[PDB]
Amino acid sequence: SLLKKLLLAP
Amino acid sequence: ESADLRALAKHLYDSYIKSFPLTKAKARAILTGKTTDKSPFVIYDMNSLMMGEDKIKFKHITPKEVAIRIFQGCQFRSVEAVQEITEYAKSIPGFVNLDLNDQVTLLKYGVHEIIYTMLASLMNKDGVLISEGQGFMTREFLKSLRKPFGDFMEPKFEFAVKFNALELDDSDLAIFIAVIILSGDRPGLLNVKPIEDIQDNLLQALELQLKLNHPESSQLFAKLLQKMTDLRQIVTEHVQLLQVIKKTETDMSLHPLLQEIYKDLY
Ligand SMILES: Cc1ccc(Oc2ccc3nc(COc4cccc(C(=O)O)c4)n(C)c3c2)c(C)n1
Repeated sequence: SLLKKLLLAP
Repeated sequence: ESADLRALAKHLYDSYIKSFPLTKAKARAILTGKTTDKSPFVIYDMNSLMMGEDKIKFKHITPKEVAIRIFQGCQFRSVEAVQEITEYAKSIPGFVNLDLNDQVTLLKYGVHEIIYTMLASLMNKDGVLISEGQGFMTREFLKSLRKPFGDFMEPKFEFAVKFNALELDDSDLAIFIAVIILSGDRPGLLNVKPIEDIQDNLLQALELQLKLNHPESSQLFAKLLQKMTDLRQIVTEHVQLLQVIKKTETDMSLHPLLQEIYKDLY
């Protein structure tokens, strides 16, 4: 998901 | 230890400053004219909205009737806000160690409540700051927009007026936001206890922050816990107006990040 991608990016 | 709770409070405030470009302190300085910075361009009618097309800059590049352009504008601001809040959430001790799907869940159900909390900081009774303080759109002009859009933001101004009367500062707000994000009762959480334990410590931090920062207002903590419940109601009203719009109108484009958050959101 998009939210997951935002959470994973330093 | 109370010392550790103050250290946590300070960590959250410092992270909050890092994560959010326009703080309440700076927003208040603008709204009251205390700043040295150039005055916001005031959008108070269709004509001034047109004139503002030049003056005001948006971070997103975009090479429809007014009511729709404004609504889409709030969309894109909300998209920016979700990313800022995500960055803040990740600074809360313990959060990045939670199950990743639970992190997604906390954000999905938390972000709008945080958006409207922080939007208040940019609001007074007469209007709202837009684009990092570059512009100021009047409450009356937004109210004057054709239905359903004239009612889109009024619920939030009404919330902000009462919320701002509590006179929280950025230090209070950082902890207040943290508590909300770490809500163990969001739908579909898998591992509740670690979230509850984190929130319990944040709540202790908030209680001590308010006791020290607002010595003469014993009731403030209990009132803020109620405002958290209230914020969920504001979000419910918003979601329902969102469905009305999504139908009362021939379809516009909804940003996919918002589409993802909206799914199963009430
Ligand atoms: C030149 C120009 C100026 C403004 C403008 O429209 C805009 C753009 C961004 C804006 N941000 C806000 C903050 O309010 C918000 C913000 C986020 C969510 C909500 C929410 O209620 O969900 C309300 N308003 C009100 C805007 C209106 C356009 C299109 N052109």
